[PDB]
Amino acid sequence: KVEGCMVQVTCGTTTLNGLWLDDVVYCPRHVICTSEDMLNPNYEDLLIRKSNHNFLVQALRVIGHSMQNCVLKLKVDTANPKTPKYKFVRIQPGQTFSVLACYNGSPSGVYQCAMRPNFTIKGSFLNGSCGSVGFNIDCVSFCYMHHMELPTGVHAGTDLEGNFYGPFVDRQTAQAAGTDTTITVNVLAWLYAAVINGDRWFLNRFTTTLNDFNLVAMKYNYEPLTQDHVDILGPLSAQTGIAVLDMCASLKELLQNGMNGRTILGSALLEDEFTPFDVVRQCSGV
Amino acid sequence: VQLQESGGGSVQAGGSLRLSCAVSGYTYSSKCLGWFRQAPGKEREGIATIYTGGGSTYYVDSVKGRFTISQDNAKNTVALQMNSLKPEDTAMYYCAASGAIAGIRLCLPGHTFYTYWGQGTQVTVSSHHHHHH
Repeated sequence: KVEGCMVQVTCGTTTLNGLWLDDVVYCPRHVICTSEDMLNPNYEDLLIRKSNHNFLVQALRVIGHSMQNCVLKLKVDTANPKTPKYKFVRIQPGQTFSVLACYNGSPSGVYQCAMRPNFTIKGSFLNGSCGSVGFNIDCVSFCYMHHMELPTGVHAGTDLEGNFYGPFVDRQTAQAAGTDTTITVNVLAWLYAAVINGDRWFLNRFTTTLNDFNLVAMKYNYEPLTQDHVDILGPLSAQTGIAVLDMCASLKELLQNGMNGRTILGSALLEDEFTPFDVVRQCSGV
Repeated sequence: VQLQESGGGSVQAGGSLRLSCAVSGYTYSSKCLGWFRQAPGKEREGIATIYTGGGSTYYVDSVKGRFTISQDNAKNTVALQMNSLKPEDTAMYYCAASGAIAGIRLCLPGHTFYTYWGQGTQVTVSSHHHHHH
């Protein structure tokens, strides 16, 4: 039974399901990646980081790691006792197969599935999870492993040899498509540019914290601010004498109240296309 | 460094005008070029900018798309095509140039970020009519 083979694999922050067959645990190779790495990952170098002790299997100690295309094959010290007789096969779209959805290493349910012509599975059950496997039962013919979640409940996966179905890669951005989140540090840089240009009407008497600001930012679909963003704006804060957190408080008021008919640098909208590099270089000559 | 604008005049609401500015005496390096406008009593405001490096353009919300800023380093001209003009577009229009600046992408629309200025050409968009329906 696939339920007994399902295990939880953790590497650093990332955690997903794995398939435990004999002393090998199969899982998506992107478990070694964080959100920053998933952008466009150097899997060879990121795997050079990871050693056998970095991977954690919960059903266990890994005695070896071998990457085959997009699947990571982890040799473990304890062989799996209830391993079914299995084979690895590759299906085509429109052929039915059963997928056992697991979240945090514990199974949820068994769903009948069929890949669409674009090689994706449309289904909400796989969302929030990663690593669930598909199979046909007669021998257990494993045919599928869930790798990627796409915005509208659309899921991409590989076979058990690690080859993706369709033209998909295990790469993704931190922000989903259609989010359209405003780039906070760019808005702040543009506000500093407005002050250096003489626009002061929006500066208020208040300061704020990262936590308080980020509550507002999430409410209005702005990128939450980090200390790294704060440091980036360092030159502009020093030029104007206005602390970043003070400017954040001005922006918070602008988000909650709007511009109330006024403009900033000639615009009735808060602008986020100017990067701090653009602004710092242009403000330096002033 | 010298700058001279061209192409202003009077037009009816919904009309079109093309401004041109002769960038002269410049080092032919990467620069910020901007089109500014100023109404009587109102402050001067940048409305369209272009970076002669990568050619990225910025427009304020009120004139975006309707106005298109252009560059012609071969003829050393920066242009502003103004379509679907509105009476509130009535102002004196100035072209402006920064000093040399490399490595950036987008030019800010503030007057503080520009060094050389043209003389300014007037654009007048009128709403007068004399016909009934």
